[PDB]
Amino acid sequence: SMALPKDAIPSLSECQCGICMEILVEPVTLPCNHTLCKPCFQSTVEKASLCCPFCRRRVSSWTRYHTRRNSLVNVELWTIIQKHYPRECKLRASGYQPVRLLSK
Ligand SMILES: [Zn+2]
Ligand SMILES: [Zn+2]
Repeated sequence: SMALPKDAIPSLSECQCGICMEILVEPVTLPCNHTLCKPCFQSTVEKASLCCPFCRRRVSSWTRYHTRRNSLVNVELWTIIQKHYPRECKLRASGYQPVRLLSK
């Protein structure tokens, strides 16, 4: 939801990808300000219909723009996640729903 105050410890639940529920890894923040982990971005966005999976904002030009500049990852957010949940980030780097409405 809102800005994390300076030096505040973020809750785990803010640091989880809202698509896959894993800790956010290499978070990608779309220009509508929704964020998802890079693996989810590749699956649910880059390789699907290039819309934000949260608000359906079109993100095809945004994706070309940043893929070309290798700047997909929100680096400041990624910094903060690894600072506060480093073990979670390591574990990930090691590898009932009535409403199924998000494609692959
Ligand atoms: Zn994810
Ligand atoms: Zn969005």
